Order: sequence, then structure tokens, then C-alpha cells
Amino acid sequence: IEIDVLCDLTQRQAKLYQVLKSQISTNYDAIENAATNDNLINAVMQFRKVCNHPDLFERADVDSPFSFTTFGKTTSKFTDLIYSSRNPIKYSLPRLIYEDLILPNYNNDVDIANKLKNVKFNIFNPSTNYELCLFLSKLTGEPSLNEFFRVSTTPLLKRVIERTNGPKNTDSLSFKTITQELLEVTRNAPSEGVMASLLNVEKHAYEREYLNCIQRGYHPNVSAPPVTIEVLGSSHVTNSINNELFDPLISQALSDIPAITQYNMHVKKGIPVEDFPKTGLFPEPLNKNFSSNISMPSMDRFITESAKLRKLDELLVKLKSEGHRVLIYFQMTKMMDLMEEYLTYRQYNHIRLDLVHDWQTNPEIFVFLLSTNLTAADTVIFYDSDWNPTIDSQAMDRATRQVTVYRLLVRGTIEERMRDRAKQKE
Amino acid sequence: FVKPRRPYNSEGMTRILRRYEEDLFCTF
Amino acid sequence: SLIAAHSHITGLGLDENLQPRPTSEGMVGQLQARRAAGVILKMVQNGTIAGRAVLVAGPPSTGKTALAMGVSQSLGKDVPFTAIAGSEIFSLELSKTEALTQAFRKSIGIKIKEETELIEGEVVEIQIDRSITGGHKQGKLTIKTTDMETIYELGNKMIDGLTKEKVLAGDVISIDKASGKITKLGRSFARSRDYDAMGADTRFVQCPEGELQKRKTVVHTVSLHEIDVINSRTQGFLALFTGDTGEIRSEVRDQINTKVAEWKEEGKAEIVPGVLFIDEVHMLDIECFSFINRALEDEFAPIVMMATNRGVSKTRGTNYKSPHGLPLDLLDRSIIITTKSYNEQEIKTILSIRAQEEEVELSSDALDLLTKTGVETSLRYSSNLISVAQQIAMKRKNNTVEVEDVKRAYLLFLDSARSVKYVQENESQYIDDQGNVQISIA
Amino acid sequence: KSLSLIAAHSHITGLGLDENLQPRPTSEGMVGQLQARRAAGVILKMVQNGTIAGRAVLVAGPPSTGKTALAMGVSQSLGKDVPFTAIAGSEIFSLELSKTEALTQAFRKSIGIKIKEETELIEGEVVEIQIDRSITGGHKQGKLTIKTTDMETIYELGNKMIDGLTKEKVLAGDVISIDKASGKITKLGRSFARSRFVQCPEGELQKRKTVVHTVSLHEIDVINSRTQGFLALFTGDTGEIRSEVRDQINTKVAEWKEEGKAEIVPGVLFIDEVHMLDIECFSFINRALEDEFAPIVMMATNRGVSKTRGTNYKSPHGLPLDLLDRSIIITTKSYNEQEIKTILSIRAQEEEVELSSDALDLLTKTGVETSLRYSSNLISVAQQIAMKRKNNTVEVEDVKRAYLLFLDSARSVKYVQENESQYIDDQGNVQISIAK
Amino acid sequence: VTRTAAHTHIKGLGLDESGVAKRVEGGFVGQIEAREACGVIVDLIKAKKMSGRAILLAGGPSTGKTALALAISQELGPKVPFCPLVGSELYSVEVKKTETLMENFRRAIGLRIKETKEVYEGEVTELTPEDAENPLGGYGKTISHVIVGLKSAKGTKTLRLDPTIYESIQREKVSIGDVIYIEANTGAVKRVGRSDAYATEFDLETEEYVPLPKGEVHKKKEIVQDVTLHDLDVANARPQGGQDVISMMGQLLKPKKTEITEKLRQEVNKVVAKYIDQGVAELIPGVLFIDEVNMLDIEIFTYLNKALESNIAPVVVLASNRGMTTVRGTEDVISPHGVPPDLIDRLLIVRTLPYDKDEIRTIIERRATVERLQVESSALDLLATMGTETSLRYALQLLAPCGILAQTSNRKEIVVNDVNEAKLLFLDAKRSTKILETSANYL
Amino acid sequence: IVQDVTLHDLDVANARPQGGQDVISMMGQLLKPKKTEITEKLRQEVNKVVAKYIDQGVAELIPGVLFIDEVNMLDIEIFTYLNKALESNIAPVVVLASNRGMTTVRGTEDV
Ligand SMILES: Nc1ncnc2c1ncn2[C@@H]1O[C@H](COP(=O)(O)OP(=O)(O)O)[C@@H](O)[C@H]1O
Ligand SMILES: Nc1ncnc2c1ncn2[C@@H]1O[C@H](COP(=O)(O)OP(=O)(O)O)[C@@H](O)[C@H]1O
Ligand SMILES: Nc1ncnc2c1ncn2[C@@H]1O[C@H](COP(=O)(O)OP(=O)(O)O)[C@@H](O)[C@H]1O
Repeated sequence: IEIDVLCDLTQRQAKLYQVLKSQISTNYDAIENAATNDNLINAVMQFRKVCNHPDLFERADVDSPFSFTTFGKTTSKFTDLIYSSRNPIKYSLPRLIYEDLILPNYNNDVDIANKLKNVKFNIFNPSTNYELCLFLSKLTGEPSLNEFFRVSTTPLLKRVIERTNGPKNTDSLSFKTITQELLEVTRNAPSEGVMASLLNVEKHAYEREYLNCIQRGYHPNVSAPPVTIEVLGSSHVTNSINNELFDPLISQALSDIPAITQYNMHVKKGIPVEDFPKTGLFPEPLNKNFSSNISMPSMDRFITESAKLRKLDELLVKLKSEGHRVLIYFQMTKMMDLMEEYLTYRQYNHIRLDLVHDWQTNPEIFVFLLSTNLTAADTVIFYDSDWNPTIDSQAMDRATRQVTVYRLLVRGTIEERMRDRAKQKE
Repeated sequence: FVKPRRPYNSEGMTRILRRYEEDLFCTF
Repeated sequence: SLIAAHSHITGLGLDENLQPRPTSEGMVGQLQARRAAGVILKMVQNGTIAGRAVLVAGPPSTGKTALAMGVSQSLGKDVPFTAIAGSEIFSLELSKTEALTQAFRKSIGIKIKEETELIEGEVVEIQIDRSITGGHKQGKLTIKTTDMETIYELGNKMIDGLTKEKVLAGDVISIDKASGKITKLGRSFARSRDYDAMGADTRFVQCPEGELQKRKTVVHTVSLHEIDVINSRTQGFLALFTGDTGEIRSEVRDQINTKVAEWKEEGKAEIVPGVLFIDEVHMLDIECFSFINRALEDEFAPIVMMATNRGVSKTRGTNYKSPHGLPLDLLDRSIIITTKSYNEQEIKTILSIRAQEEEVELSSDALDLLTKTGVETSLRYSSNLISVAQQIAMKRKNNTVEVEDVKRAYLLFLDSARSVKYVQENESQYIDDQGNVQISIA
Repeated sequence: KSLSLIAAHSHITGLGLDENLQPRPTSEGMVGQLQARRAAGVILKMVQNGTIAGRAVLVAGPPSTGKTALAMGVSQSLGKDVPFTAIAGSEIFSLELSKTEALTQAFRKSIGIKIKEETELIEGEVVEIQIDRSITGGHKQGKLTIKTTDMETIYELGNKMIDGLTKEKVLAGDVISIDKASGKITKLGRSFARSRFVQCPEGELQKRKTVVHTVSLHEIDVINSRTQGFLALFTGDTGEIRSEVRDQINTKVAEWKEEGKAEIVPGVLFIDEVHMLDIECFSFINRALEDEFAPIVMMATNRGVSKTRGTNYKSPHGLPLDLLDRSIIITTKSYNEQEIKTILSIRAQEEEVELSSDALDLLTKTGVETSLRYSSNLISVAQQIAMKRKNNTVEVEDVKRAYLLFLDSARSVKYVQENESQYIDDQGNVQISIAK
Repeated sequence: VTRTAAHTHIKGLGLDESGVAKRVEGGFVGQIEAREACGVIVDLIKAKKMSGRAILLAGGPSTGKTALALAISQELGPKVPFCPLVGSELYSVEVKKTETLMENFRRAIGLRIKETKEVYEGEVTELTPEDAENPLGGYGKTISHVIVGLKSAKGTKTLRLDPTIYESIQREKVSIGDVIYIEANTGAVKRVGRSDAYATEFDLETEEYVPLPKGEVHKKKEIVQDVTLHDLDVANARPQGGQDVISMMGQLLKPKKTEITEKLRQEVNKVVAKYIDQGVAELIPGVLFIDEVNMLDIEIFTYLNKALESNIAPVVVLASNRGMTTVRGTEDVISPHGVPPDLIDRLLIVRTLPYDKDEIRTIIERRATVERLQVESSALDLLATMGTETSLRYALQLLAPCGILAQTSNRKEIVVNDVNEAKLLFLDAKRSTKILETSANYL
Repeated sequence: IVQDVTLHDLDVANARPQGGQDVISMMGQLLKPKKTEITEKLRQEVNKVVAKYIDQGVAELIPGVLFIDEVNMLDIEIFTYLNKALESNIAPVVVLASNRGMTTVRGTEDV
């Protein structure tokens, strides 16, 4: 029984077709019957390896941003790591600039002017300016009068981190607006609440639109560290930029302490719980697929990225009662990748090059991959690459008594051109 | 043979336990 | 919710042979425009041609927005229909091309098919273990039914969804794996422990029977712009709601185009093309028209529905004057549906349909007076007078609105032309265009 | 050189001048404009003297007469270690910075400070690294055998070197450069032990060196302005640097020059198409050259008596009168036939394979007739259609084919004039249809 | 089945080997000299040796400049980058117009790189921290080392990480019993999913289950990548990817386009030149298509004549629709194609010519076959007459509504009655303008 | 307890991120608030949940008037937006006041 199925070119297969079809002047060589005629031959095998499937001639590796780094590599009872990624751009500074502008010095006036402009003349100083501090203490209801001097002299990220939960004075002019009362009244609220359900629409839109199972669609192409600054001949610059790149309060704030460690200080070392360095302030990503930019190569993308393997797995899903064979000369002896495909995911009882007697005792183990009187197999899938039907008939001569033909085709590729000349020859 | 269950490392933790008759809380 | 100016139009009033009925689906008149709008609707429902610009032309008070909104009503649910106006493009955070691109990406939709899993049973035992600071969580949940019992592990999101809307042992809950939703159906065991804090006890439900894990497949619709902004930044889900998304790079656009085509070919996604409707498109700028004429030539471009009420008018940002305010290169791309003014029978049908939708019992002679007023002045004035006349009849305690209510409403409220004559009669009382006025009576 | 493809000014390797500043007729890729080239040589010797502050020169003339070629020749003949900033008139209209701020940044990018610093460096090949990593506590110890062609020695390594060598994993045979002060090792490569590759280092380990550092004043201004780090030099969000830190940097630079641990290197700022600046920018340039730390500004314009932007009156060269008063003007002239032939000869010599002589004469005739730049653009496409004919040389008929395909300005203008209703005019009228 | 986007009928320039143009190939009808000039330009691109070469595709509407630009992109191949643009793109409310121009310029230039990455991956059998000595001091981290047990097929190693690596390890919520993937180039780590050695039918978090990774740990993998020069610039300006607090904080912020300084571009060029000479980089210069160049004002053109004269600038192609019009941004300069005379000397004008009736008829035929609607001959001739009479575009856009009316009439054939009904329902620009002229309601 | 809120209160409450307390929300609290373009999706979800609790019978919706004085001074694009904002479902009545007579509309030439 003869059947034929024709398939559309998939997206990655078509883009590989176009990028290796361009060249300089190909003049459509493979469909100019160069395979029929007898460099041209290199283009012919390139077009064949593209037109079958990508992973039969190069591996689809991981999807990662390009690491713009100069990390410690190797030439190839524990192996240890230190994070040593640096940008290749080295901005070099003279030592005179640092040692005469940034650091204090006996002939420099950095520390004196710093104190004189930040402490002696700060308008929130209670030692000189009491009434202004008392003015804001009446306004904002602050318990301590040095708090304005503390806020005025603290970096923004650090001031964000040590956020105080202490309530203010109750005689203040800080009158809590109705939106703050609405947010605080639903801070830990159940469902089936009238004010509860009004004030969370993002969680309703999350649960309704199934955002917990969506996939990553974009990854950046290049990822880089901050550009390294390289001052020669000083360790103070090394200490300063190592402290600024890895400030332990900021790094620990974007972190989490391990649980057995929290056991160790809370019970074993007796540290009070509120004196822990605070953690867990890094924002939660939208999904598990959105956590990191590295994308693993998926088995299902191997299944779906081919014009012919998709309909092939559809066909062996449909075909169960008859053991079948594949002409592996559609890619010139490529057993390996189909082997990995059908013992990775589509696992079956299998035999591949006593060998001929194993598949006739029972049809549960299929004959599967052989390179072309063994017609005792129930069927055989011989499909294309035949610009000559002589090898086709000699392959089906080897092949129960019933023979069945399964033909595969891809439109737009060279199979239409060799398989329209050879169609009239049959 | 049926694969074993994943290991459950819960050392270093408080415990909320809610049962049919009564609810517990183990703390440190 | 509320009755608006376009409350009555439910469909395009169209038969299956693309021929408009005289009066159906809350519409009347404009038979050729209705047939052309139905042709565009069938084009959208086929969904295989991209970037067909359609322009509607006509005088004001003709039914252009009624035609477009009838297209949106008959278009069916879960297919996108943006209804932007011309003035909304000019922003301080986006560029105009960026705003047009975002409207274009909003108009095109993706029907993601997802495989999910439902569990529903009686909760046996919870074993939430938390760290000392409470940041890291892991637990074991135990759930049974009449048939069988299973022990499941727990993650961070499931534990925090069990904590909020707090679940005790004795409850019947339902969990969807793909969305992570928690639905406490009620309390079944009715346990003897009654803490004095709990005052809200859920209603009794029979504990469920059958297998816990039931396979389920669901489909949800997300537009291209939402996927674009979700992949744009780390916190992109907020930027749907706050709208702080902006000047999004072209890299995420092309990568999402490739990924969308990928999800299309493996069968995960089924793209439904939508309709972008730009009311008062004469309000736009020449740079916007340039981007519009170059933006319809992509595969991810919807059918664009355009409306104008201008004659030969000045194209904005330019010295010259063009038909409909639209330049010639854009006018050549578009295909124009025309609309023509009404007569007394069509206007009578309009106010009858409106007063049916305005729950007003109008007398026949008052209806004739309203039709003469509508032909005399405008359709919108006689549409607006019905609710006022209803209120006046309510003040006199008669349900049926009569002729004297219509005359009192006509005397109390002024239309366009009478107000123009009243301004022209005693123009010194109003502030002149040169800023001159006389505010004293002597 | 970085990555450089063939550009318009690629043949210019500097001013073709002798020692007495007399221009050779054809040297260093540049031919003609001998009075202008002598003037540019005098300005080059001004900049190389470095004792004159804040002069402005105006390279004015007809289009395609080599003004940008003259400026690129000055920049090439200046060499490196002298700052050069080439901006256009459309750059300084910033959406975040004001016009005078962008002009001040461009002024201070072309003034440079030269500092000589002597550091310490140890660079060799690792024969063998051993670590006695019996870590009973946090302490560890190890020894390092480092070799050059004339050195072979063993070192006792402290704990911080062991930490620094655990990362950047050094095997035996690798070539490393160690900075003892900062503890940063750099893996230059692996020596010749194949059985990326680099040569084994020469002798005298632990050799001090002088690395001459030249930084501009803009970078010192960005650093000293305290809330912007050096990442503003890459991100571009410097954001309106205040005047007081500029005054502090000027006083510190004067102190460094007086006490002799820094040398100031003046540079050249080039403004291409200066006629697009506003009158405010002309006022700031008008009063910006009186600072001692002001570079030698080059301005190039090709406009006649035109309006000044931001005003409504007309002025010579597109510039107001006081700015023309505060600048000396270099004039440039057009080219005759032989200059066009020499320029096309040089550009075709560098750009591609040789031409037949009658084809070169046809190029010279077309360049005289239409434009020099049009013929220079015809050269490459004529060569490509010659390769499509599979011939090495470029004949006359390839030039005829390229002349038939690629129009110049005059043929395009004329052909627009006979086909008017097919195109869109100022009033937006166009006959798209071809019938009636 | 497949959506048509008014250009799907175009597959290439359709030239022959010697540079001559076949009359029918690739969906092109006519425009022989334009196709030959564009093929010469394609050959010039594939030469990959020039910088800042520019062409202007002059012509009227309905002529095929945009078709020629996408034909250039189809002939060149997806490996070499192609950056389409509209002239209204260059006006941004967040950054200068000129910096948007140079950002598109370096979007056009491509790069081909091959990089080897040190990779650690395997199943997490052991994960035990080491506590610090003085935890409440806060000037160090709360831990000192983390010992990680990684197991895969054929190899098994124990991993003593720095705390900064364990930051990313805890940020991906790595538990015991999942397959992870440490990239040692940047310190990023990806949690693949829970290992399938254990039971996989009891979780509630729809996790994906992965087999044990093949090969040893410490796999050194070489991958090939295609990036642009602009993407290097935007990665170095906004440094996301490191494991320092600058990079972790730079991920969270909303990005704004900033004026990328020239110094960053020279440093990126120096690094790329080192990659070229080292042997893993090969430069792929590309093509940038500025459509509707009349909409650009004088400032962009003034900066463009200097930006084209750099050593790295790609080949830009330009399209113009207008004739002898005034330049935007000025009120006195009257110039061809909306392009100032300063730029036009750098520019190589490629003219395009309008169509005849037979060319219009064949274009309608091919567009109908691409849209999978078969037409009758008299209806095709009628549509050709309307295309000559109204415009080519109106005859193109009318093809789908008569198809819709044909499916309405329960037949697959387009007749002249469907064309007449498309005339009666929808109108072109000319009849609409006359209807505006006769009416007094300002219709 | 009966509490009365406006729809703008609900929109600005949903728009700013409540809960979380993870760097971004705390930086948003410490920095100056920025008026942002509230998209239609947020308003649609707010209208959906409000209509749901109206149909439950526990909430009551009461429209209020909006008084815009000196309406002669709005630009033409504001009127263009108001033409379709007035046609929307939930928008209330609006009271307009003008004292000028025969005058040109601001934002256009000779209307
Ligand atoms: N065919 C119709 N069916 C129903 N209502 C109509 C029809 N034509 C006009 N109307 C009414 O006329 C009014 C004006 O229509 P609309 O398109 O909204 O404004 P305009 O016509 O001024 O653009 C609307 O309120 C609409 O209800
Ligand atoms: N004297 C010269 N020597 C060599 N090349 C020249 C000379 N003058 C002009 N050119 C070339 O002519 C082309 C255009 O000249 P250009 O520098 O644009 O003139 P201008 O600066 O006056 O506009 C450039 O490629 C330039 O190299
Ligand atoms: N040479 C051609 N062959 C076939 N179709 C063409 C050709 N030139 C233009 N077209 C068609 O005409 C339409 C206009 O093309 P485009 O270049 O985008 O606009 P314009 O021609 O006005 O620049 C396109 O839809 C295209 O399908």
C-alpha cells in the first residue's frame, strides 16, 4: 500500500535554508540537478544537511547571552571558585588623581571641607538649629530629634534598607490619607472580602490569564559586568572598588541567610531575631522561566523544529501494529540523532546494527534503523531522496508478505525537484 | 520499580502543624 | 451598567448573505455602509489578510462611531478591539511612533493553549515549615477524598496561598497547577476545635468523590503588547497597570516575533487578528501618518478602522490642505466607506429605538414633534431632549411624556443655532475675540 | 586603528608638507589647495608648540573642496597623545544637557593632562606552582617557581597570593603578570608548550616601567563631580556638571603644572558644519576662548550670506560678525581637471584594482562635469560590474553602464522636472494614476 | 493559511548570473534597471569592504522602492543584518535624535563570534553551608564557604563556592534534588528543574523534570553567536550581567535610552579588533533602510553627512516619494526629494519608473495567486483598467473584498459583478475627493 | 462601617504596588510619586470587580458632577478626546461654563 505525505518547511529550517542559500552566487545549484549530474558537491551536501534537519549536522546548544567577560579560564578533594568576571575595557587612572583628589592628605582639604559642609553647617543640626528641628518634630511626629540629621546624611539605598516600622507620634500633622488606610486595611486580608477584592486586581489578572505558566520570550544578547577601573600601584583603590561592588549590607539585603545558619545564630550563638542583617528584599521574578537568561535546549523543540520528525513522531504514534524501517540515506548514514531522539523521549523496544531473527519472533521490538530477503518485517518506511527508483526498488526488495509504502516530502526544497523529474520516470 | 520520594531536609526550621483535632506550633 | 449614547446597537443588523436588514440588531439606515462594514467584519473573521486600512467618511451625526461600535459588538468576544482616539497619541513619555506601535501591538491577539491539572479533596494535614526570619518556606500538604489519599510537597507560592485565605484541616479546597489558584469550597469535617478568633466559618460542603487529579486543558488570550512588556523588564507585570512602560527597544520586538511564530508552528499559539479603531483620525500628525502608511506592511498588523468628519482640510503639521485631512499616499492605501445623511423615517426610527432604550413612554404627537426638531436642528439634540422631557414629566407626576414637556424642554435648553443667534443679537455682553466686553447695564 | 573599513578620507595620512612648511604637490595622499595646506601646517605648528590658547580658525569654501579632508589631515598629522574631538553642529542640541553645557564638555574634552607614573610589575612563565594546602585552619602555604629566559626563581607565597591564584587558575607553563601593590594577576597566555599562545617573557623579572597617562579635563571633571562616577563617561548621564568643581579642577591643574608632576597637552576641537549652531551657542563660543584652558577650535562651513539660526537676519558665512572678528579665515578653492585626476587615481589605487587609462579619463571628465564625489562613488560600482563581467580591469563600458544606472544630482533634478505630476509637490498634489 | 503582508509575493531580485534581469522572477514585474542597480549594490554588500556608501531610491508612489529594499534583504540573507526604519522613528522624547541615528547605525553592523564557556552542571546531592565566625558584625557575609555536591553521569565533583556564587544559587531557589547549571563566565546559574531519579508525580508547582546531564562536570562548551555592535554598546552602558550590586541593582531599574558616549564606542571597537585579530570574530557589515527620508529634518541630514564618513559606518539605503519640495526644518532651501544639496553629493541616485497597463495586470495576477484567489480574465482586465485609472494600490486592496463577496455568493470564482460591487461599496481617493467637493456638510 | 471611595481612589490604589516591601516598593515610597499614564486595562478590571460587587448587592455606586470652568480655553485635542470620553459607559455628567462669544477655538487656526 502506497501513501505519501508532504510537509511544510519549519521556521529554523527555512532560515537555515536562506542563510546557506545566499552564499555569493549559488544559482540554485542543488535544484539545478547537480545531484543528478554527478564546488557544486559541497553545496549539495550542505543543502541536504540543511533540508533534512539542523541538529543532524550541528548541535543546537544552550541559549545564553554573550558573556562580555575576561574571567579566569583553564586549558583543561574539591575544586573551588571565586567570582572573577571583569569587563575587557580597562579604564586606567593615574595615581596622582586619586591621591590628590579623593583620599584625604596633609596638603589636601577633602575631610575638612566635608565636615564643614556636612556637619557644622547642616541646617538639621540640633546643636546649632534647635527650633527648626522642633518644627519638623511637631510636623512629622518623629520620636527622636536627630532623625532629620540622620536622613539628611544617609545614602538612598542604605536609607531604604534600614526601614523603620516604629509608629509616629499621635499629635502629628501627618494625617493618613484614605488610600494608605485602604492599603493597610487589606495588608493581610482573606478572600471573599469587599474591600479585600477591590484592592488586588493584579493577582486576579495573574490567576485569570495563567501567568504562572508562561514562557520566557526574550533574552539579552550581551551581558556584561560594570567596567573595571584599574589604578596602578595602590591597594586603596582595590579595597574601595571591591567594597563598592560588594557592599555586605547591600549584598546581604539582596540575599537570604541559610536556614541552619539562622538556627546557629538564633539558638547556638543566641543572637536576637531582630538583630539579623535583613534579607529577602530582592524582587521576585514573574515565573521560574523568568529567573535567569540562560535557556536550556528543549527536547520538545527538537521534536517540533523539523519538517519531517514532527510528522514522523505523529506517524509512529499512529503506527503500532506493524514494525517499520527507515531509509537513513536521506542524510547519508546519520543514525545517531534519531537514536538519541527515540530513546530520550519516544522509548520503544529496538534493535540496530542474529540481528535479523530478533524482530520476527515478536513485533513488539521494531526493526527501526538499518542502512540499505529480510521481508519478514511487517512494513517499511522508505520515503524520499530517490531521484532514481532503482535503489528504491532494491531497498524494498529486501524489505510479513504484505508490503506498505510510506512516502515523506517537504515542499519548497530540492525534494520537489528531484522526486518532479523522477516521478515521471516511475 | 517506583522511584523514591525526594529527600525532605527541614532541619533548622520552625514548624506549623495543623491536624484534624488540634493545631500545633513548634518554635525556637 | 449605564445607558450611554451607543447603548442600543447590538450588532450590524446583517443577514447571512451579507445584505442588511431594514431594522434589526438595534440599527437602521446606512445600508451600503452596513454592507461594507459587514464585508470588513467577514475579512477580520477570516483573519488571513493583514494591514488593510479602512476609512469611514461622512458629516457629523451620521453614524460613523455607531458603525464601528456595531462592528465591535458583532465581532465577538476574545478578539481584540482597540478604540483609541487621535489625541491620545501625543504623550510626554512615549514617542508618537512608539505610541502607534504600542496600539498596534495591543490590537493583535494570541490564544495560548495551556495544559493544566485540577485537584480537589478534603485536606488532611498541613506541615508548613518556615525559617526563623520566615523568608524561606517548605511544607507538606496531605489531601484525601472518599476514594484515595495523596501526599504532596509544597513550594513558596502554594504555602503563601495557603496562608492568605487561611486553610485549616477540615476544609475542601481546589488547586489549579498552571495558575496556582486556591479556592476553599468550604468546611466538611466540622471539627470539634473552635477557636474564639474564627468567626467566619465557610459553608458546609459534601466532601468530593472520585479521583483527585483530573486532566484539564484551557485557553487564555493575551495580546502582543502584554507579552512585549512582560518580557521588557524584570517587573513588567506592573507596567500593564501603571503604564510606566516606554520606549521599548526593537530587540524584544523581533525576538518576541520569532518566539510567537515558534509557538504558532508547534501548536501552542493560534493568532487571532484584531481591529484597531482610531476615532477622529484627522487629529493626528504628519509623522504619525508616515508611520501609519509604513506600518501596515507587516504580517503582525491588524485591520485599521479610521474615521473622519472633515472635508478638504489642513493636514496637521503641514501647510497644505488635503482631502479628509489625510495625505494622498495614505489615502491611496485606504479604501473608503462613505456615509450619507438621514431622512424623517430613519430619524423617527432612531428616536423610537433610543426611547425604547431610554425607558421613556413617549406619546406619538410628541414623537412627531421630536422628529421635526431633529430634522430641523440635529439628531443629537432630539436624542438628548428625551431624558430631560422624561424628568419634566416625572416632576408633573405623569408617566407619559406629552407635548408640553417637549416644548418646556425646548424652551429651557438651547440648541446650536438658537444659541448662535442669541450670541449675535447682544454680542457686547459676551467677551469678544478681541477681549472686549461691557459688564455694566448702563 | 581598531576595526576600519575603507572610508572617504582613508587615503589621507597627514599634511604633505616639508620641513619649511612648503606643500609638496602630491604627498601623504593629499594633492592641491597649497595655500590652504600651508595655512593648516602653520596651525599644526601652533598646536604642536602648545603655548597659544584659544584661537579659532574658519575653513570656509565651496562644497567638496576638501575642508573635511584638511581637518582629517591635521588630525592625522597631529598623531596620538594629543586630544582631538570632531563634533558636528547637530550634536550639541541635547535633550538633557543645555547647549552651553555640551559646548563646555566638548571644549574640555580637547584639553589633556599628561602624567608620568612609575609602577611595579613582575612578569614571567610559571615553571611549577605548589600549594601545601593542609588547612588545619584558615592558613595555607605554597611556593611558586617562575621563569624567564634569564630568570629562574622560587617564591614563598602568603595567604592573599594563594587567594589571588586560586581564582584566575594558573597552571604550569602559563605566562602571568603580577602587580604586587594591588594583587591583580593577568594571564597573558600560554607559552610554547603545545607538544592562545604567546612568547616566553624575556629576562629581568621585577622590572619597573613608566606608563605615560594622558587624561582629558572632562574625565577629571566627571570624577571630581562627586555624585557621578566614572560610569558617566560611558553612560553619558553626566548631567550638568557644576561650575565650582570645574574651578577646583582648574586650580588643581595649575598647581600640578607649577609643582611639576603633570604636563598639560592642548588639543584641537573640530566643529563640522558650524552654521547649524544657534546664536546662543555663538555667544558662548564668542566668550569661551578667553579661558586659558581653551583648545584651538577648527570650524568648517560651506554657506554663503545666510541666516543665523535663532534670528531672522542674514550674515556672512552663516556666522555673526563678532565671531568672524574673533577668528582667522582659511580659504579653499575648487579643483581643476588634473587635481580631479590625481584624487581619483589615489582613491582608485587604494580602493580597488587598477583602471584602464581611458576609463580614468572618462572618470575625470565625469568628475569635472558633475562632481568629484559622484565619480569617486562611481569607481566602486563600476568595479563590481566589472567583476560581474569577470574581468580584472575596469574598462570604459563598465563606467558607461554605471553612469546609465546611478544618476548624479543634475540628471535627477532634470528628470524630476519633466515628470512633475508623478511626484508629490509642496502642496501635496500627485497624479498616481497613469491613465488620462 | 498563511497571512499576506503586501510583500509576500517578493522572494528576491530575480536576477540572472551575469547581472541581467529576467522579466518574471521572484514576483517582480518590470523595473529592470532598478533591479540591476540593486543587484550591483547587493554584490557591493557581499564584498564587505566599503563603509558609508549610500543610495537614494527616487520615484513616485506605487513604484517599488520599499519592494526593492526588502528584495535586497531577501537576496542578502538573514545572516547579514538588515535594519528597517521609518523617518519618524528618529524623533524620540527620551534622547537626542542624532543618538537614535547612531544607535540604528550600530544596529546595522553585525558580528559573528564563537566563544567557549566553562560550564558546571549536575544533580545537587549535597548542599551544606559553612557559618561565619562573627555573624552580627555585618562587615562580612553570614557565611564563608558553601560545599556543593554535583553528580552527573561519568563524573562527580564537590564544589566549594565563594559566597557571591551562593548568592545566585539561593536566588534561583536551588534545593537538594534538582539539576542546575553554573555558567562560570559571568557567575550566572540556571536551575533546569527537579531531577527525575526521584518521584516526579507529587509536586504542585508544575515543574519540568530533566534526566541526568550527559558528560562530566567542568564541561567546556564552544558556542557560536551573532550579535550587533549596538547590543555591545547597550550592554556596556547599562551593565547587567555581573554578580556585583551595581549589576543586580541595574537589572531592577527601568531602562532609559542614554546618550552613549563616543569613548565607549572606541573601547568596544578596540575589543572587537582584538577579537578579530585573535581569530574568533568576523565582521559582517549590513544594510540600513531609512524609508520616508523626506520626514527627516535638516539636523539629521547635517549629522548624517558626517556620520557616513566614518570608518565603520554601514551602507544605508534611502527612499523618497516627493519631487521638488522644501526641506523640513528650514523655510528657504528648495531641494529635490526633500534632501539637501550637501547630502546629495554623497548620494548615488537610483531612479525608479512608473508602470504600464500590462505590468499592472501581471502584478494583480501574481498578487491574486499569492492571496490564493483565482480570478477571471475579464475581471482581471477590468481591475487592470481601474489600476491604470485610479491607482495600482486601489486595485491591489480591492482584491480581498471581491473574494469575500465571492464566498458570500457560494462560489470560488471572481466575476465582474464582484468587481462592480467592490466599486459600489468602497471608493478610491478621487471619487471621495469629488464627493467632498460636491457636498456642503464638510463631509 | 460604611466607607465611601471614588473610582480614582481605587485606580491609584491598584496602580501603586501594595505589599511586597521588596526594594522597589520601598524606593517608590521614599522617592517622589510620578503621575503615570493609567492604561485602560486597569480601569477595565476596576470596573469589572466594582460591577461584580454591585451585582452582589453590597456596594452602591453614586455618580457625581464634574464642573469645568472657562471651557473656552481647552485645546482642540482635549475636545477631541472628550467627544469619545463622554460617550463611555461609566463617565459621569460634566458641567461646562464659558463667558466668551464669537471666538476662535484654542489650538486651531480659523474655527
Ligand atoms: N444606523 C444607526 N443606528 C443606530 N444609531 C445611529 C445610526 N446612525 C446614527 N445613529 C446615532 O447617531 C448618533 C451619531 O452617531 P456617531 O457615529 O456616534 O457620531 P457621528 O455620526 O457624529 O460620528 C449616535 O448617537 C448614534 O446612536
Ligand atoms: N586635496 C585633496 N586630496 C585628496 N582628496 C581630496 C582632496 N580634496 C577633497 N578630497 C576628497 O574629496 C571627497 C569629498 O571632499 P570633502 O572633504 O567632502 O570636501 P569638503 O570638506 O570641502 O566638503 C573626500 O573623499 C576627500 O577625500
Ligand atoms: N516590481 C514590482 N513587482 C511586483 N509588485 C510590485 C512591484 N513594485 C511594487 N509592487 C507592489 O506595489 C505595492 C507598493 O510597493 P511599495 O514599494 O511598498 O510602495 P511604493 O511602490 O509606493 O514605494 C506593493 O504592495 C507591491 O506588492
